[PDB]
Amino acid sequence: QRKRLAEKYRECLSNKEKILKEIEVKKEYLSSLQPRLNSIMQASVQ
Amino acid sequence: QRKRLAEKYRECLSNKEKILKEIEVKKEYLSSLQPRLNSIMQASLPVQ
Repeated sequence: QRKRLAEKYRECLSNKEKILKEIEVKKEYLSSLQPRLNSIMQASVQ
Repeated sequence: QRKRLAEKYRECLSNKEKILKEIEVKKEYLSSLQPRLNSIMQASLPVQ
């Protein structure tokens, strides 16, 4: 049981690192999207 | 009275010419803004 809990805790650490990687990259993507939106607004009679 | 009627007819013709110039300006503005919106969308699609 201590083996199972240690391995599952290492798997949860890897999943938390993946969630953080998703989030970091996701945040960067969101920032890029915001810049694109700003560019579109600048491009934008009406 | 005939001179005043001729002046009123000239003012009405000037108002009709101004309305025709405004309609032509609106048509030219739409025709220019069509390709301008096309270029703006083509510029926005590269940024997207």
